[PDB]
Amino acid sequence: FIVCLNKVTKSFPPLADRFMNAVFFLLPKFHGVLKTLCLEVVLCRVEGMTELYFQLKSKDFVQVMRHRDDERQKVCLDIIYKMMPKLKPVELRELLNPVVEFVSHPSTTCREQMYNILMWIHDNYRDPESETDNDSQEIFKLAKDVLI
Repeated sequence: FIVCLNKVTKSFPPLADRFMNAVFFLLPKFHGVLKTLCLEVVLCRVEGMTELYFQLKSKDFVQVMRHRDDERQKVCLDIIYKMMPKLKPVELRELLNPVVEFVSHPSTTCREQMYNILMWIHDNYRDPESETDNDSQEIFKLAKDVLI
């Protein structure tokens, strides 16, 4: 029933409260499967989401993500990592790490998003040697390993 709820839902509202609550807990259980409701309804959720759910994202998403040996199934997770604004502390850094980590393996379809998101937020954090901090700079260097 919930798969119907999002399969309809994708087109129009993403109304945070009404389904977001439901799929929040419901879609993990069937995510225990990786087909159908995970595969599909998990995606329709996270994309419809946007800025809400960033919290359960910052930990639950790293619980899954690697879970997606299917990168195509994981495109929702490349698009999901539009949390470039949020999760500013160590979480953003660590979450950046398996992104780079899964592309040293797959096809190339996920590379488009991997790259571009790294390009916008790294290019946006990119100052000419001006720096910021000692913990986010290690990020920035890693990102150099990436783009390079």
